[PDB]
Amino acid sequence: HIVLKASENGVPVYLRDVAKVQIGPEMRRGIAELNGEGEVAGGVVILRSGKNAREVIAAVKDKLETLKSSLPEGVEIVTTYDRSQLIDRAIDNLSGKLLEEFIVVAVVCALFLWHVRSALVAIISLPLGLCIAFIVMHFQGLNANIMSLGG
Amino acid sequence: VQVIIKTSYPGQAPQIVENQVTYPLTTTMLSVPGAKTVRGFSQFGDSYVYVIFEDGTDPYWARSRVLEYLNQVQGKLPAGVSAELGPDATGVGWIYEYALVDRSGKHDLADLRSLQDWFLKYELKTIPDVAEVASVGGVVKEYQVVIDPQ
Amino acid sequence: VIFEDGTDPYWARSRVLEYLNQVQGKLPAGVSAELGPDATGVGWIYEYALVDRSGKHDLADLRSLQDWFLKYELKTIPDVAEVASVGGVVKEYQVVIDPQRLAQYGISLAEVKSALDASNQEAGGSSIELAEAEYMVRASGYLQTLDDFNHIVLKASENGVPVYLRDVAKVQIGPEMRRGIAELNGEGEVAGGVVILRSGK
Amino acid sequence: VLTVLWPLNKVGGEFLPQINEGDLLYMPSTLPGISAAEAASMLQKTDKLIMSVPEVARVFGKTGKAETATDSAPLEMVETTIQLKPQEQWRPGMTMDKIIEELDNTVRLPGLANLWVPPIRNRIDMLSTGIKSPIGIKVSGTVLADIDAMAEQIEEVARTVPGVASALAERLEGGRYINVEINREKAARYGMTVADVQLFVTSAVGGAMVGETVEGIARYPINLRYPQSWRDSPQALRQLPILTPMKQQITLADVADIKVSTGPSMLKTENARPTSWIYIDARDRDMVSVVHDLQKAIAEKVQLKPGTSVAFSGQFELLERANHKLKLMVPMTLMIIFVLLYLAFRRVGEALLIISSVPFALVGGIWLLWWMGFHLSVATGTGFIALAGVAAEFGVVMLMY
Amino acid sequence: VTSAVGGAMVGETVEGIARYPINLRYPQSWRDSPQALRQLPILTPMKQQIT
Amino acid sequence: ASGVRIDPTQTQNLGVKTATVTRGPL
Amino acid sequence: ASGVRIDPTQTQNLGVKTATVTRGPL
Amino acid sequence: GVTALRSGLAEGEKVVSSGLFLIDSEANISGALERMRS
Amino acid sequence: GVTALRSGLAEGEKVVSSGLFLIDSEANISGALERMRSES
Repeated sequence: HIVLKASENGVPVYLRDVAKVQIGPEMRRGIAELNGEGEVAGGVVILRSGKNAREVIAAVKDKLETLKSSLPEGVEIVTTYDRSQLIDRAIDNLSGKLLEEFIVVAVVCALFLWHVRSALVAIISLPLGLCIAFIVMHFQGLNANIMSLGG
Repeated sequence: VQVIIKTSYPGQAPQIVENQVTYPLTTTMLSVPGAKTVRGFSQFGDSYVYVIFEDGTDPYWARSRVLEYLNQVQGKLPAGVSAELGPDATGVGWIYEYALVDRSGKHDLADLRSLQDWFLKYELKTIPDVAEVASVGGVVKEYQVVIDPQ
Repeated sequence: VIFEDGTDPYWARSRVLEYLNQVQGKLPAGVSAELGPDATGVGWIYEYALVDRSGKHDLADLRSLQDWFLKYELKTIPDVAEVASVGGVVKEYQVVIDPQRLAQYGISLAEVKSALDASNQEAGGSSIELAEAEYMVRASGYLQTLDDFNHIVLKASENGVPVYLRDVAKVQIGPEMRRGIAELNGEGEVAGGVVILRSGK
Repeated sequence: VLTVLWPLNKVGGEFLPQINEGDLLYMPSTLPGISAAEAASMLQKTDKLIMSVPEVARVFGKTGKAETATDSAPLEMVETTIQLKPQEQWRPGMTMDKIIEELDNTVRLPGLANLWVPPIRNRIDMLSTGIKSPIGIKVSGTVLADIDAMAEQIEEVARTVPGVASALAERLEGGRYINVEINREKAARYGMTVADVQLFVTSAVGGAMVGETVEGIARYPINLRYPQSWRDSPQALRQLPILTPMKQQITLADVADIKVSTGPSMLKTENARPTSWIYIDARDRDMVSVVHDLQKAIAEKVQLKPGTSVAFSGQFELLERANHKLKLMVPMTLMIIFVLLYLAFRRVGEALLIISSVPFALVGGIWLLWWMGFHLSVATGTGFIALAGVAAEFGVVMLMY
Repeated sequence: VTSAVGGAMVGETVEGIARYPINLRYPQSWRDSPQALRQLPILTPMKQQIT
Repeated sequence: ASGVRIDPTQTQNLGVKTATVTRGPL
Repeated sequence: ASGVRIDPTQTQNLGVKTATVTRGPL
Repeated sequence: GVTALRSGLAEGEKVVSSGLFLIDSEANISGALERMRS
Repeated sequence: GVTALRSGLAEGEKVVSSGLFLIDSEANISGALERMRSES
């Protein structure tokens, strides 16, 4: 009923008289496909350069629970990429290695120091040497990563 | 450190986007304090300018710098067009990515894109350290007035 | 705007910018407050004149050489804030209207202006798929020949006999209004260029 | 010392070891002019093949860009995010390199250059050099025709090289055009300005947005357009109906010539110089050897044109930067190690004895790298600098007794 | 005043990277002097020929 | 040289909005 | 040898269709 | 909002309610439908 | 939907109508297109 023209009579000519008004798709600028069995609509969370991914992803995963109730019936959010999963694996790997070395060093610095108190000296040289580093990083701004832990 | 400058020049050919938007934009961003390299993308109606800053440059200094240069270049651009400042992140910032699917059929591509654009995007962007929640794929509902020439 | 001693140069700028924002509206409709270069008059470092003694090139040709070649070959140099063109002639497409032809053809100055304003742009028809390829529909429409000016349509009878810009105007290539003049050794006008250094480099 | 001269001339060189992320990205390159409709089909076909591999759990294909400035991808370019199953679910002898092999062997279509890279790795490489692939060649100049010619030669020699799996250079003018060359004189006859005629190109033929509906927080585009039938093809465009201002019924061909042409697809500039990037994919060899071979093949079988420059960006560019910083870094570490010995024992003759005990710890590492089957890299490089200070620490606790 | 007498810019040609000003104006003869300005020809909307 | 085949035709298994042909009046 | 060979599994995966040239009025 | 058909379908047939399956800006409708059969 | 040729082919000959782009691309890269032109 967008008016285009009207006679003195009062008989108007509407947009419907020269056009069909339909609901269609806009020009796609990007297409997303899932598992090779359907086109889908997706969303990607983008982190502010220099901030913490792991920290952010948790807030995201939790907010999504708050919304599972608010979501339309039948709507499913299937995750297609999660940088959080690699982080956990990477930090558990360096942690594990840090534990193995410690113990393997202890056992070794305990088979050349045949007294237990002697071994427990070179041993308590690590949990302390650790703390000082971690305490330092907090004054520096160095979070924990395979590279900061690798050192 | 990377600051993006996206300019839209609707309907204009790549070669025209370059001559009137991108090129004039990259040449001024090159002479920006701390600029190492500048990459330009001239597409059909789009102009992406990527400004890379040298090592040890304060990220927010670089931004506040590009902004002032944008001001003294806005006039050197075609009437309609305006140089937009990109998000505070980069391609690397792509952290968590998901797909929206309704297997029953109750909702379609358009409905889901709307769900994303007008619900999820705003439920997530309010999260700290998140710079942008971009919609990928889907259909944008369009009111198509199709004219009969006859 | 002069800042007090020991003021961070880039602080001062980022400060002026935010103030410009909260004043842009207090200005007349058309006008926009532009931010100057990162340098000052002192930044004038290297200055040269452009001269062709054979005659092959003139003031206009040289100004163009400066504006559209040298300016861009130099500004890409680090610590250089601006390469300003000094003197020379800016080529101008001068549509000189005969007031009498306006009356004789029943065409008003306003009509001429509007016609011009519709005869100088390109347009995209999006794309169309052929052989699984994307074909960008591009529509010409830029002025680029004097003849193009001459054929700016002003009026057309039912007959199909049109009245062109050429019918009420002469379209000539002339000089723009000089805002600055440069003279060398007192024996000729020339087009020059001055390199301006970023304050503090 | 003369024994280390063998493992040395037997190891490869990379920038960094290939860190394995839980998943990886499929990027496949192709010629400039593909259509969104076809490219999107290319995507699904490609995804179905990826998902056909037992190791992958999810596939998220993406042609074009996502709504963000952090994505300037054409609808012709494809990023798919492949998610690999937990490592404790891979088939028997399956390894990362072995998975990628079945992927690059299974997923392949004509005229489509495969490229497989870990996400984070790729995202960083592009932000550094721009190249999505590990090995990149940058052809530059000011004549698109010339630089395209160059990239094309360099392209085909790259695939003759032993360890290369795929090599494609993006063309700078493989774009297809349908030109509506408007005729002022013809149009004037109907009392139409260039702008008048153009409205049919932007709205009748193209579907230019005209306004937006306001629906609460949201907005949706509104547009005018003829039915597709009238704009199907060139010939269709030549008979595109136009109702002139003077109510005359004409066709678009009555005021314009429509010519198909070829020109720029997308103008890529780097520091204001046009450029074409050749994406090379080699994963069987070590990097440095491949590029060193590319540099030869390219040098001998391709004669540079005046304005054309060829360069090797990518990770190799990052490597060369680091090496110039390391070779200037050894003396630093060798004069600092020199003085902390010059101080502890004070003897000039004595200290030169200890610091000269580290060329023995170097041969130790190199032999281990080779046996472990490793490559020289900033990774191993760091190991030797750290290792040096230990052979110099030891060097003192043997001179102490 | 802006276009007939003065030579106000009306648009610009787009020539590659470059741009050049376009303008409308009467020949200098009609705008030589004050008296000239007083006889500056004006074709009114109603096609009346005035000064 | 994998002979692994895929169905080229399009696919939509992630849900489809459907309506059935009704006989009724305008 | 003019032309180009392509693995029949790829073309089949691509979903290559073909049409036979004929003569007649348009 | 509902179109009547003169012929083409049979009462009861299933039909998807979307032209939202072929990209507006030019998926060649004829060839875009072709891709859905074989 | 159909186009008529003034010349260039022969009734009976087969011509690809689907998957044309990628195939022509491959024929373009493999030098076929250039070989096609150097022959005439």
